[PDB]
Formats: sequence, C-alpha cells, structure tokens
Amino acid sequence: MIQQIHFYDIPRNRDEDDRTWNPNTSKTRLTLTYKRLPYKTIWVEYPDIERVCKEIGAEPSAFGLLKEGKPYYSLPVIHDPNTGTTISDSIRIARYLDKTYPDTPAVIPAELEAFHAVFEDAFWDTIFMPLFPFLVPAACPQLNPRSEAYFRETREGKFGSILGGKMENWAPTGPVRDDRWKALQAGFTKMAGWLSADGQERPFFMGEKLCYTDIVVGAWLISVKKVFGSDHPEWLQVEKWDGGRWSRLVQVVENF
Amino acid sequence: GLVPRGSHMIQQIHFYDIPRNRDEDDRTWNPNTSKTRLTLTYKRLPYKTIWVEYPDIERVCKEIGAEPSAFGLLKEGKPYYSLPVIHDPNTGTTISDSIRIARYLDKTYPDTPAVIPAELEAFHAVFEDAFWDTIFMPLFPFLVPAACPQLNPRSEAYFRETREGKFGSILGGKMENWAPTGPVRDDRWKALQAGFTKMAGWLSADGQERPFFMGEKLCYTDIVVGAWLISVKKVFGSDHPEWLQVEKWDGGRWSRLVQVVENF
Ligand SMILES: N[C@@H](CCC(=O)N[C@@H](CS)C(=O)NCC(=O)O)C(=O)O
Ligand SMILES: N[C@@H](CCC(=O)N[C@@H](CS)C(=O)NCC(=O)O)C(=O)O
Repeated sequence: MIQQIHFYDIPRNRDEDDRTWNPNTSKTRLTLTYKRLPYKTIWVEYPDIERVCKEIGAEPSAFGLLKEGKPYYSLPVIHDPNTGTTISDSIRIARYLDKTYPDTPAVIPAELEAFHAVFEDAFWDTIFMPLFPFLVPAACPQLNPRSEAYFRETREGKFGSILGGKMENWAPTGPVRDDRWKALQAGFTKMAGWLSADGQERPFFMGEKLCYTDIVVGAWLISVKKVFGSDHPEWLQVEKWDGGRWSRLVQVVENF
Repeated sequence: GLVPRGSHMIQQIHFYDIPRNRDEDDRTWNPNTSKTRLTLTYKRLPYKTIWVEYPDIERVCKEIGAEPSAFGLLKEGKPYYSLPVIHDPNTGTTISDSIRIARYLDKTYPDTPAVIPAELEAFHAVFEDAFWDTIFMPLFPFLVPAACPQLNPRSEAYFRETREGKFGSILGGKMENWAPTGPVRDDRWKALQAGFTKMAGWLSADGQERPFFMGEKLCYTDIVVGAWLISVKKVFGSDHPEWLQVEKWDGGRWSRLVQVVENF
C-alpha cells in the first residue's frame, strides 16, 4: 500500500467522468492503470500548463517547440508523494514507474529503448502526421473557451501553413477529407504490417507480452475514440481497419 | 580391410553474390548481399560464393527455386527476383531475402548465435521502414553513382538503366547529376549526415551509449546497419576523404560498428 500518485491531465469541457481525452496524457494514465498504481487526476488547462509546471517544479519536455526561444512545458506530469519526485514527459514517467515499482510489470526495459525510439520516429510520419488534421480539429471545440483559444492559436501557428491555414481547411468534408482519410488508413495498414512481418498476427509488438510501445498506440487510439465518440461513423471504421486489430488493442487498454 | 565412413560435416552453404570489376578478393561490395554474408560469418557457417551479374539474377533464381523478394519494384506487373539468395545443400532448401535467410539460419542452426529472435520481428520491420527513409534515400545518390562504374559491363548497363529509370527523375536525371561536386553534393551530404545522427539518436535515447540496438548483445538490426556501412567503405575505398568523414560521424559510432562486423 502507498499514497495516490498525482497525475496532471488536460481536461476538455465535460463532466469529470468524461473529462480525459488527450493522446499524450493518456500514455501515462494508461501506464498507471496497467501497473495498477493508485492515482488522482489534477486537471490543468492548456494556457496554465507552463505556469503550473513552474510552480510544482517539473522540468520541460522539449525546447523551443512552440516559441523558438523558450522551453516547452507539457503534460503529462506526475508527482509521486511516496518519493517526493516530479517527472515530466510520458516516456520519462514510464521509466520512473518501472524503476520505482519493480513489482509492477515493466513497460520500458533497457532492451526496448532504442527500438521504441525508432518507433516514435516511424509513428510520427506514419500515424501522427496523417492523424493530426483529424484529431486536432475535432478536439478543439471540445475544450472550454480559454483552452480552445490557446489550443487553436498555438496549433494553427505551428501546423498552419503545412495543412492549409485555419483548422477548418485541414480536412473539410469533400475531396480534401477523402484523401486524408485514405492516407490515414494506409498508415495504420503499414503499422499492421510491422506487426505481421513474420507471417503471423501477434497481438503486441513484443509478441504476447505488452510493453510501452503498445501503450503509445493505444493512447492515440483511445484519444480518437474519446474525441470522436464511440459510435461516430469515422471511429466505427477504425474499429474494422486491418482485421479489427485496433479494436482489439482498445479493448485491451480499456480493461486495464 | 578398412573403408571410409561417410562424413557428416556441414557442407558449404551456396551464397549468391553480385561481383564488381575486381579480382576475387575485392569482388564483394553489395549492401544487400552483405547482410547475408555477414550473417553467415557471424554464425561462423561455411559457405562459398557464386557470382551472378545483375541481369542474370532472375534466371538463376528460377533455375534454383529461389522465390522473388517483392512485386513491382522495377516493372509494374513483374516479380522482383533479387540477391542475396542461399541454397543450403545440408537441407536442400533455397531461401531468398536477407531477412528470410536470417530466419532460416537461426532456425536450422540453433547452436549458432541467434540473430533474429521472434520478439524482434515487429520492431525490426519498423526499423527497415525508418531506415529506408532516414538512411537509404539520403545514401542512394552517393552509393549508387559510385558503385555503378565499378561493375562489370553487363551489370553496369543494367544497373545504370534501372536505377536511373526508377530514381533519377527525383534526383536530377542521370547519375552524374545526383550529387555533383559543389553545393548539390554538399546539401545531399548534410541530409545524409543528419540521417545518421537521427539513427545514432535512437541508440542514445536512454541517455546512454549502447553499442547495439538491444544493449550489449548484437542482433540482425545491427547487421543491417553494418552491411550498408561496409558497402560504402568497400565502394568508396578505405582512404577516401568522404569515407574518412563518416568515420568521425556521431562520435565514431559507425567506425566502431564497422570494426565489429569486420572481425566476425
Ligand atoms: N513528448 C511529450 C508530449 C507532451 C505534449 O506535447 N503535451 C501537450 C499536450 S498535446 C502539452 O501539454 N503541451 C503544452 C502546450 O501546448 O502549451 C510526452 O509524450 O509526454
Ligand atoms: N531487401 C531485400 C531485397 C534485396 C535487393 O533488392 N537486392 C538487389 C541488389 S542491390 C537485387 O538483387 N536486385 C536485382 C535487380 O535490381 O534486378 C533483401 O534484403 O534481400
């Protein structure tokens, strides 16, 4: 028995039972629940993140990734009162939870680190960029007004010219939305090919044992399902892609 | 009297390789066949090399029962027959594609050091796609224009035609225009540099400097990287100023990996 970990999450404008949504933060929430570690959520809205980080003393995760000159403060962040430690960046948190609690199933063993880093770069071009003009426009009006104004302005300032300016132009219903939906499906099919490269259909990257890179894929899937709604026609298609493999993974991480 | 018992020693595996225009001992060079050559020597299995020119590869593959490795890589409707191929007379089995060859050798010779265990298969296929983008495409306008004039005439014509016909249109036309000395070569060299630093960054993602992707143990993934570096060295020459530059990339990681695969 130990104290509840402090898990800093980003809310949308919904009641608390439905307030979690974010892809990156879900990596850590799913890491905590896989390890069955007790936690409480502490909600921080987008425009308050760096201030809230600076006050509890969590490091930034990257540098100049929004404004070239200043560090990038992000969620997830955990504070573990059992050790007094504050950790930011979902992968740094996972290692922390591996080392602090060896009883829990290890998620990122040393043997996985370089291959998972390969995956993060593969996943960026293959899944994240095809998915971005879908998830981001859809999550934006779900935020409360201050969060939406910060989310819209920062993400339009960064990905704006690469996609078509304002978020309504990213995937507008028509030939635009059709082509991007195609390239998103291709990316998931490419990713299923990695999983079946030996001629079999393993459930997880390592085989039957699950690790952090399965959590990562699940976190983004859980985000799309939470943001679109589990009966949205575009989520219902994702459920069927590649033999329903993505549906099986979501089932796995939901039942952690 | 006394009469021989039949020996049961491991017979030389037949390794099908692509020559260049040099004598026997400097005849290997190719990065894909090097994957399998290195897999054989890492496992310390006996093998002999059979030389096949590029335009003869398909005929040889069909003659010996080697399946194609892909579909439509050169002509839209046509199977792509490629080297490396081994034929193992110890089992009568012919295998194509460096990766399938690695699986066959792991399985058939289980007392040799394992190179592609099952728990690596999906991560390694991720790597081949990430490696294609960040290493292979930047490297292509350097390695192919240097290798091409080193081939025997029959392979030279076939290699120039097919590679220019497939890639030249997005690299400036004919091979002489892919990376000519001057700013074009220099900007492509920077892209290749950054590709390798991206790859070194994978290996240092935990803040440490593991020698191989897994840690202290090498696997098939390190062999793939070494085969491509060994090919660059063999084609450019060990004293080429550009090869000497690669030896100083990323704190010398690739030089150390080349050293590793050279002493298999
Ligand atoms: N690489 C980080 C990504 C964290 C991240 O980018 N989080 C975003 C949420 S989508 C954030 O909080 N950014 C702060 C901001 O936008 O101001 C991780 O995996 O933890
Ligand atoms: N990636 C596969 C394919 C290797 C491959 O494409 N080999 C080339 C040599 S560079 C080949 O034999 N191609 C024959 C041709 O171009 O006709 C493998 O590792 O075996």
